[PDB]
Amino acid sequence: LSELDRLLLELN
Amino acid sequence: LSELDRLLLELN
Amino acid sequence: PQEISPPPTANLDRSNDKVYENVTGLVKAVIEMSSKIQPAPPEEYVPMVKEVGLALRTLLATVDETIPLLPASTHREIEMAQKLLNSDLGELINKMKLAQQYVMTSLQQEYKKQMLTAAHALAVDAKNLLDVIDQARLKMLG
Amino acid sequence: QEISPPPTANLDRSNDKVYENVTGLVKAVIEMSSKIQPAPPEEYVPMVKEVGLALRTLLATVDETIPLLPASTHREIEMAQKLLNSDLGELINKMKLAQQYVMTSLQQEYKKQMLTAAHALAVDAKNLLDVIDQARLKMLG
Amino acid sequence: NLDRSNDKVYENVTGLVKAVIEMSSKIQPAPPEEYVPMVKEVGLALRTLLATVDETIPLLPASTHREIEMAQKLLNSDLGELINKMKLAQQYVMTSLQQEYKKQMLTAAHALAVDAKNLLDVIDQARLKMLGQT
Repeated sequence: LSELDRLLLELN
Repeated sequence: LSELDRLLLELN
Repeated sequence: PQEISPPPTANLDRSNDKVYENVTGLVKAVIEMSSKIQPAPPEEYVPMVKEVGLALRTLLATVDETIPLLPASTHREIEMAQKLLNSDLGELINKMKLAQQYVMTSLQQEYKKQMLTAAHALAVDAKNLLDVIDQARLKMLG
Repeated sequence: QEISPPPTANLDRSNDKVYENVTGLVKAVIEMSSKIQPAPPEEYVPMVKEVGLALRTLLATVDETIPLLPASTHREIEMAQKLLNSDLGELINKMKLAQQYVMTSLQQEYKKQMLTAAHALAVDAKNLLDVIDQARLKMLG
Repeated sequence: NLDRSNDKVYENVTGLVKAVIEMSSKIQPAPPEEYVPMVKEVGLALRTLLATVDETIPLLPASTHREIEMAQKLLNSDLGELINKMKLAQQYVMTSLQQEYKKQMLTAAHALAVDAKNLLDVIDQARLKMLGQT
C-alpha cells in the first residue's frame, strides 16, 4: 500500500 | 528551375 | 472481446456489503472522469484522477478488512486481483503525467484517450475483484 | 475502429528504409506475440529488447529523412516519433510487471498487456509511415 | 516538380549562378580592382554551396555519393581555372592581351555556372531516389 500511497503523493 | 534555366540562358 | 461475468449473484444480501459499495464507488469516479475530461485542462483532470485513486485506496482497504474472514485457500486470487488494480492505477497515472507533459499539442488529445483507456481497465477489473470475492463467499457457505 | 489503406502505390520502395524499418519493427512485434505465452523472462525480456532495437533504428532513420521533407510536415512527424517512444515505454513498464509476477497468476495478465502495448507500437509505426509518405509526395509535387 | 521552398542546394546554386552572371555582365568595362571582388563573390558562393552539399550527402543514397563528390571536385577545379585567368588579366591590364584574357575568364565562369547546374541536376536525381519517385 505504501507504493499506492507513493502514487497518491505524486498527485498532491 | 525554369528560373535557374532562364539565368543559365543569359550566360551562353 | 470474450470472457464475461453474469450479474453479481443474487444469492447474497448486499445491504452491508462494503465491497459492493466501494466497487460501485470506484466505478462511479471513473465514469465521472471518463465522461468529463475531454474538455478540461490539467487543473481539472489531475484531481479527477486523485479522486479515482482515493476511491481505490478505500476499496483496497475494505478488501483487506474482508479477506481474513474468508477461506484461507481463496486469499491468493483476491490478493492478486488487488495488485492488478494497483498497476491499473499506475497506468492511469503514467498517462496523466504524459497528458500533462504535452499540453496544447496534437499529443494532448492522444494521451487523454490513453487515460480513458486505463481508467476503463481499472473499473472492469474493480468489477472482477468483486466477482472473485463473491465466489469466495459462495465457497465458504456451501 | 480506424483503418487505413495500404501504403500508397505511388512511391518506389526499393530505396525505402523507413518502409524497411517499419516492416522490421512490426516483424519483431509479431515475433514477440507469437512466442510470448509459454516464454519465461529469460526469453521475453530479449524479445522486448529486439522491439526497442528495431524502434531505435527506425527513429534514427526518420531523423535522417525529415530534412528531405517539407518543413510544413516536420511537426506531425516529430510528434508521431514521440508517441512511439511512449509506446515503447508502456511496453517496458508491462514487461517489468510480468518479470516481478513470475511464479504467480499475473505473469499471464501482464503478458497480455505487453501484447497490447506492442500492438499499439506497431500500429503507430505504420501510421508514421503513412505520414512520412504523404510528405514525400508533397515534396515531389 | 520538386518543391524548392527550403532547398538550400538549389538556393545556393542560384546564388553561384547569379554571381557568375553579375561578373560576366560587368567585366568588359571593368578594371582589376572591380573584377577581383566579383571573382571573390563567385568563390564565396561556391564555398557556401559546397558546404551545403557536404551536409546533404549523408541524407542521400551511397549509390550516388561519388558522382556528387566528383561534381564537387570539378567546381573547385573550375574556380581554379577562373582564378588563373583572372590573374593573367591583371598582369596584362592595358595590353593587347587584356581582352583575350577577360574572354577566357568568361569562359571559365560560364563553365562553373554550367557545372554547378550539373551538380544541382545530380543531387536532385538523388533526392528523387530517396523520396522514392516512380
